[PDB]
Amino acid sequence: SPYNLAYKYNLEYSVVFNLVLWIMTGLALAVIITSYNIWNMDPGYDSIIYR
Amino acid sequence: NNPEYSSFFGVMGASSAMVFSAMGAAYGTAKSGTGIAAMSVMRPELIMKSIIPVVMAGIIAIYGLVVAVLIANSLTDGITLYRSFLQLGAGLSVGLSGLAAGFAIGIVGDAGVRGTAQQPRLFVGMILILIFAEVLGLYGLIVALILSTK
Amino acid sequence: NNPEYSSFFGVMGASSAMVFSAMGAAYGTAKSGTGIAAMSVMRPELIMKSIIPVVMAGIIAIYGLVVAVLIANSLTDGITLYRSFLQLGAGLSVGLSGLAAGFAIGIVGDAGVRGTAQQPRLFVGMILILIFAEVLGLYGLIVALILSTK
Amino acid sequence: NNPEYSSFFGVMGASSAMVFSAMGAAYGTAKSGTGIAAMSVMRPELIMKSIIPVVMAGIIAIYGLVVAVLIANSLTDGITLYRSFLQLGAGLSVGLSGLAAGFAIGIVGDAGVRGTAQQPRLFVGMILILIFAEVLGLYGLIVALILSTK
Amino acid sequence: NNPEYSSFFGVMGASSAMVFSAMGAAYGTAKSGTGIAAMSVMRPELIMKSIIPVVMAGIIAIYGLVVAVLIANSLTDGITLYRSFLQLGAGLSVGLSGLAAGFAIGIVGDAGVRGTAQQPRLFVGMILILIFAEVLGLYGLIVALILSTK
Amino acid sequence: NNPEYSSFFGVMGASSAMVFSAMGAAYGTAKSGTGIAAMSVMRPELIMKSIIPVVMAGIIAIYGLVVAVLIANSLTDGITLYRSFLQLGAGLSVGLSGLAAGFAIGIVGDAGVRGTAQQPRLFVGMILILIFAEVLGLYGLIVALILSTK
Amino acid sequence: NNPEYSSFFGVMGASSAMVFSAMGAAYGTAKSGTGIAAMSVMRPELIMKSIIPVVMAGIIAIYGLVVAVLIANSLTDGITLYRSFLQLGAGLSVGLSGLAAGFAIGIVGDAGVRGTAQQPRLFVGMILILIFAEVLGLYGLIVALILSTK
Amino acid sequence: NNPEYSSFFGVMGASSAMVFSAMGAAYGTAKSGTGIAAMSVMRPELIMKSIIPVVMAGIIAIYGLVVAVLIANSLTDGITLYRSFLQLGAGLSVGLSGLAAGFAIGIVGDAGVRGTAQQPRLFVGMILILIFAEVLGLYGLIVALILSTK
Amino acid sequence: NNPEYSSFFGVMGASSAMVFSAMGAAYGTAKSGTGIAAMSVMRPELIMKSIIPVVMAGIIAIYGLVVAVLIANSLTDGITLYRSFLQLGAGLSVGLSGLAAGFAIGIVGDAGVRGTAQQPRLFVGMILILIFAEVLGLYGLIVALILSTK
Amino acid sequence: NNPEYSSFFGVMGASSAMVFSAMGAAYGTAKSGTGIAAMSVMRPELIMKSIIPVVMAGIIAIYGLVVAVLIANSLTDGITLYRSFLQLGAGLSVGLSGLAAGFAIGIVGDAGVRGTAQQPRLFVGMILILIFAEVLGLYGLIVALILSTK
Amino acid sequence: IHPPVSYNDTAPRILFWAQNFSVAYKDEWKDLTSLTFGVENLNLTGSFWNDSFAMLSLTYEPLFGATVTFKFILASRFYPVSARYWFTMERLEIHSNGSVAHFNVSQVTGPSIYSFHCEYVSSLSKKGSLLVTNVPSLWQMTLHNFQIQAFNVTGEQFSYASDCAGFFSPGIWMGLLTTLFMLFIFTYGLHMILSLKTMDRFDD
Amino acid sequence: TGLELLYLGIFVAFWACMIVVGICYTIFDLGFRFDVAWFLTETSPFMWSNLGIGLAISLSVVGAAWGIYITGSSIIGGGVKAPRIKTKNLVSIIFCEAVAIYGIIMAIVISNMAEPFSATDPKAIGHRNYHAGYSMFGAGLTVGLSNLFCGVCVGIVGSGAALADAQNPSLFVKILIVEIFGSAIGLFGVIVAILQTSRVKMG
Repeated sequence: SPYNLAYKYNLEYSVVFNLVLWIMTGLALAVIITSYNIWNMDPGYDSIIYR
Repeated sequence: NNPEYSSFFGVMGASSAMVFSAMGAAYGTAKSGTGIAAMSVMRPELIMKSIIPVVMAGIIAIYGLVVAVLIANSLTDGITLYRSFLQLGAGLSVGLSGLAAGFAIGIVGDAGVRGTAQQPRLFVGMILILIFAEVLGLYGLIVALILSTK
Repeated sequence: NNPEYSSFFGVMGASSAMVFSAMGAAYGTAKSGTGIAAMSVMRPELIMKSIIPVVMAGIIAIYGLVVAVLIANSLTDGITLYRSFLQLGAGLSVGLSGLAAGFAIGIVGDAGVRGTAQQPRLFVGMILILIFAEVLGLYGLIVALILSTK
Repeated sequence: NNPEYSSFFGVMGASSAMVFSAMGAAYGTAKSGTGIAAMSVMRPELIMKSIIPVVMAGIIAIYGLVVAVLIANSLTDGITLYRSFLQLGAGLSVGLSGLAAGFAIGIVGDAGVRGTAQQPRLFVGMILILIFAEVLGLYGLIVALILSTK
Repeated sequence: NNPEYSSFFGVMGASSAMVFSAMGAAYGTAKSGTGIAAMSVMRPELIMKSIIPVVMAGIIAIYGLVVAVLIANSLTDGITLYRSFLQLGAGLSVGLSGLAAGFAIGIVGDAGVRGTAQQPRLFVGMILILIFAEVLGLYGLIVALILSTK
Repeated sequence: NNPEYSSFFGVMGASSAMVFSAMGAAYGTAKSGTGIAAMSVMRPELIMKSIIPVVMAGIIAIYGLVVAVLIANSLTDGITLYRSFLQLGAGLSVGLSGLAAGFAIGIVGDAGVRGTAQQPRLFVGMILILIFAEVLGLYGLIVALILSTK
Repeated sequence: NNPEYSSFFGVMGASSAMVFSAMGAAYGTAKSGTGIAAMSVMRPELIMKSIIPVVMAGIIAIYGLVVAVLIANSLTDGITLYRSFLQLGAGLSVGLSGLAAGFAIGIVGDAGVRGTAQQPRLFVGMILILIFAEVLGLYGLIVALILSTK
Repeated sequence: NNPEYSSFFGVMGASSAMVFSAMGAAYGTAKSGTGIAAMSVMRPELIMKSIIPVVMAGIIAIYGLVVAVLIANSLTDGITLYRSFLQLGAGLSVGLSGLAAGFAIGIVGDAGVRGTAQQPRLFVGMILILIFAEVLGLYGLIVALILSTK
Repeated sequence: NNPEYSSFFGVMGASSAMVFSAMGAAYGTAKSGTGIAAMSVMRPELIMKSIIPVVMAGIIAIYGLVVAVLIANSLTDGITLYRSFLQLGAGLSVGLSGLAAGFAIGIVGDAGVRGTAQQPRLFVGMILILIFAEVLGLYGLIVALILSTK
Repeated sequence: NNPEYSSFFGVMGASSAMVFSAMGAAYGTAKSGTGIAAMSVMRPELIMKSIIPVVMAGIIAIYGLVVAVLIANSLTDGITLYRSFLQLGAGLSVGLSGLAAGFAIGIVGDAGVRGTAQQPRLFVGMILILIFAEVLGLYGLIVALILSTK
Repeated sequence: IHPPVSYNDTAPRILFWAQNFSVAYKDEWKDLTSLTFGVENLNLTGSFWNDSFAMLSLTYEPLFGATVTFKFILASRFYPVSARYWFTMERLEIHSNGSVAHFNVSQVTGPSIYSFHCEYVSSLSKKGSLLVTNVPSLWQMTLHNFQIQAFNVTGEQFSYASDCAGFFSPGIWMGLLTTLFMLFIFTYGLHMILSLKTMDRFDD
Repeated sequence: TGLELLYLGIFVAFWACMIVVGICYTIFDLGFRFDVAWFLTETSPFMWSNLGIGLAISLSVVGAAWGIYITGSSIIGGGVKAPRIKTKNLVSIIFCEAVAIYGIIMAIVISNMAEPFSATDPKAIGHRNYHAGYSMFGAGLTVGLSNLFCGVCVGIVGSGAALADAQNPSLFVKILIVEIFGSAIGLFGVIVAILQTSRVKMG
């Protein structure tokens, strides 16, 4: 741009940044932990593995 | 007029209403489904009774869809941040309460169905426990309908 | 004058009130329902007597629902951060306390019901101990009702 | 008018729609396939029935593909930020719902096919449970279509 | 004058007081009730002596309740950061102390109930150890009352 | 005009298209190889037939390579962020979908060979199960080709 | 003029090419060494055939070196940020593709060697499996040259 | 002219060149020594031939020393930043390649010694296998020299 | 001229020189002392010889001390930032290389004591392996002296 | 004058000097007293010899305390950043080196007393190896005096 | 695109730009933007610069029916702490028909090699209240997309701009330290709770 | 295993992200931002202080609480076959509570020091107030963590003593000395925290 004007961040961009980060973190952790749980859960069908 | 990023929170709400309810319903369906598979070998007749856990896990996924669609139909470019954050809260409220419901359904449906394999009289007790699990999705839904109709 | 984004903490309150109470209720229900199903194979006559831990778990989710609805009806566009934080603290308080009560209900329900299968006299003690568990939901609810009305 | 650093979210939608659906189809496939392989040793005639969970895993991948390609056809240079987030939310919503469905299909497909080795009647219950698992992917697609066209 | 964020810390205080005390008391209750369940099979008469750690854990929840209510009644919009951080400190102080005291009560109950069941002479010894565990809870209460009135 | 770093996201696409596809093909090869190695001791007649999952692991690596090269040949200093992000999305879309296919191929490639050595009839059904794995890479590739172009 | 930080990403390229390829070659060698050593006792004559997976793990480190050299020989203080990201891409591409190839080569070059002493006919099969491993490093090299030269 | 932090990446290079190489050599030594100690119980004579992995671990720390010294002797306050990133790349490229080498030297230098105890003929094989581990450190050194002297 | 913050790095160097060396010498001591104690019951006469690993771990603590003292005596109220970085690098480079030698002396000392107890011929060879551990600390000292004095 | 926050690093120095030393001395005392108690049941006569590791652990707490006192009586609001960092470094050096010395004291103070329970000749050896632990606390102290008095 | 205000002495020494510049007196607002930026006729009477200090004087004839003048006031200082020449706009002054008013700007600061920018510099809380006032005022000011440099200028273009408060804030940091601390306690508490267990057997 | 791995993942990711940021703001020359100065100055001294006070209590209470049940569990379990244990070996619990006492002592002393500034500019807040808030945090942290470790050690060793008594009564009197060496660590935490507190004033 002709005068090297700034990137034009908003006021409270730090609020927005933290909201996006911590919400995306909390969303991702809840997905990841639930995914890890259902991935590693035990179906316990041993009565068939023996036969 | 209203700020940029407006829809992002409400969009995460719509997704969350679906995804966490689907994760709940998936765990519910998965865990209880394995108990049905195990039980069926001992009890040929009880298969069509023992599905009710899995039906209610489907209901949790429907509760997620109900809110997710209601949020999605309510989104716009010019949306006030107020409704966008309310829609996030809504989608988490149904989604994670439905997760809680579906997790409970999975366990109680598995244990109930394996119990009915040994003693079929347990079925009435299992249904009552399942109602007390399923209603967690209804409570999440109630709050989410408020936080999306307001 | 009030800042932008201000509803976020309050609706996180509303969602958390419901969600964490539903998770507490889910764990409570899951472990209780497991212990009930295992017990009931030996003792079908105790089925209806032994549902109470699951009822208390439903009550924990209802305490979350109460606070969640009271926040959801008091949220407004451009709300003060003061009410928004009060609603956050209220919803966190009941929600996270409802987790605690849920674990106590689940553990005491599971152990209590399977001990009761061997010895009926445990039932009286179990119920009293479950009152000492369930009341944590009321304590969370009390603080949450106070906070959300300041 | 529209800022850059903005088409990124819809692109992440397109990726995520495919990727989490592929993960769903993968866990679905890997679990069920191990079940089929183990089962087949004693019951080869059940293979052509027992493949169905692996076919259902394909449907999740197709749902993800459809949304991903739909988003890809909907992307543009200088896209309106509102639509970019909607496409993110759609792609996550189908993708992670397809993951949930994937896990459910994999677990119930495995346990179902294994149990079917001892109980041919379980095939009926298994198909019902597979419908109740797979429909989570369909629900994810439904909201994702809505969001992709809002 | 005072920042619009100022009241947020005292809110988190009131939350933490109730939550971390509920968590500690829940764990204390869960352990103790599990011990009662096991003990009662051999010593069904001993329940109403052995319940002491359960009520003591409930009293740790009450210690957090007292502080939480006191903070909650002490909150306002125009609050100084000074009063807000005093209230936060009170909340954390009773809260983590309530975890600790409730945890010691639980473990000591789980032991002491079983020890008494095999050896009646231990009953008073258990109660003494539990009184010390409760006094740790008093120290968390006492600081929290001091800071909340400062 | 574009940022100096505009080509970064595009090259990270090209990298991801190769890297995650290689990880996919690696896991797919590793599990398949151990399976072949374990069973070939008992059934050396099967060795040439047993290779197929490894071949499909190669196909996933090739799908990665194709997108990586298409991105890399499309990439330049002067690239607009729209095309750069699209190439990131493409590179992830194949790359992680190929990894999903690589997890799938690997598990089925082990279990399938184990069954086939005990029961040669599995060899037909095994290949079908593997086709339903490998197609995940192809779906990721389809999206990635689209996003790599426009 | 070009940003003075730009050479950082270029050296991260050369390093990653070497480092990750060495990590692959290490794990390929380590697993193969355990295999060859554990195998040797029963069939000592097999060592001169059984070294070959180690040579392939060596080749992975060579592919890293070829890229790392070509990057390092191309750097300059004035380097355009575009070329520097290409070099990071090339470095990660070969390096992590080599790591992937080394995971395959390790797992195969263990299990295949331990199979081969039980059944010598496996040896040609192990070679064929390993071709489909070592080629991942080559795909990494192919992309890495295509990036770093353009 | 040059940035104040410019030398930081140079000295972290020199440190990294040593540290990771020492970690590599340490692990290589530790593993090999443990094996040697264990084998010597029934093998008082093999000890002097068995130390060979330990020495091959030692040279990795020396390769680190070469680069670490080379970098250190070419540091100055006025360093051009580009020289510092070259030096960082060198120090990591030897440091971590030596780490990888040390892992391979360790696992080989255990298993190979054990196998040689069981069967003296393995010795030559173990020599060759160990070369393909130690050469990683050499490749680390080659690029680290090219970088530091560019 | 120089930044008042700038002595922070050199001080972290002086600290690191001791601390990580101490962590090393401690671990090496701790492991060896456990071994000596578990050996002594059978072979008390070996103590006066089998102590050597602890002495070598002591040498690592000395290598730390040397550099820590050297850095500290070289600090000044307005230190040149370049000199402060040199000291940081010295500090890590001895400190962590001493950690690595501490690990190595630890593992070798513990295993090599058991080996000596079961075959006394080992002790003369163990010393060589222990020197090959301990010298890593010395190479870290060489570089650390070079950096501090450069 | 100096910057306002300047004293914070020195405050963290006095705390680190004490806290990490407390962690060390506590762990040392715990492992030692555990080893004493377990020995003492078999060999009641040996406590007055076997107490020494506990005393040495206390000496680590003294090494923390002395530095912490020296820092605490040196601290002021007027402190220059340079002396504030020196106090930090000292506190970490004694505190963490003390922790390392406490770890070694704890490991040997256990294993050595257990050995001595079986074989009294160990006592001289155990003291020698324990001196080479406690002295790391002294080396920590030496660096901490040198820094904190600069 | 509006051209910056520039103060020149052999070369440009101060550069100033905004998307909007506006003021009020007795809370009656006026727009100065088109009366200021790109206006070659703009009166800069009493504008001054030195390597230590800058006074960007801006003067106008019609505002509130009278001659009105603004001073934007800045300093450069070496700080031994960081060892850089920092800068700040510490204050604004308004010189009226017969009186002076001022604003304690404060947050406008950076290293002298970088310009500073903000979405708003204003007295209004909806726009951050950066114009701190220790007294009641009839005046108000707002700059939208404010950008300034007053030291180390080169050419009629800004150097790179430091943000005001883009990535984090004081209330956020204090909030996080508290939050992360209680989340650590919650993890500890929840870890013990997830560690609860029940029997699988009972006595005879 | 799994629940630790989830936490470990967050822990490693946190430090990995700080390394990425530390490099990023350095290489892009943005390293004038994240100067620790503004963090350690725009934070309120009252935040640091109140965390300090609450740490002093609560960490002491945690150390004491572990202290209590670790010995108590052994008192009970040995007590089944040796009921004599309970009355005398309870002194370990008394020392665990003494670690809590050390907490509440130091916390109450710290709690007298803080007073309002009537200021928000860092220069109007001034060095004494910052130095106090930090010193108070340091003191409360010092006693808190020192007591945390002290109490756990006392609980461990006191459990050992109780299980020694279960085999021979005479062992208790002899072994009990180690509880002093444990308890002393908490006192040392107090001593340092007093000295860190000793120069403070606020307002």
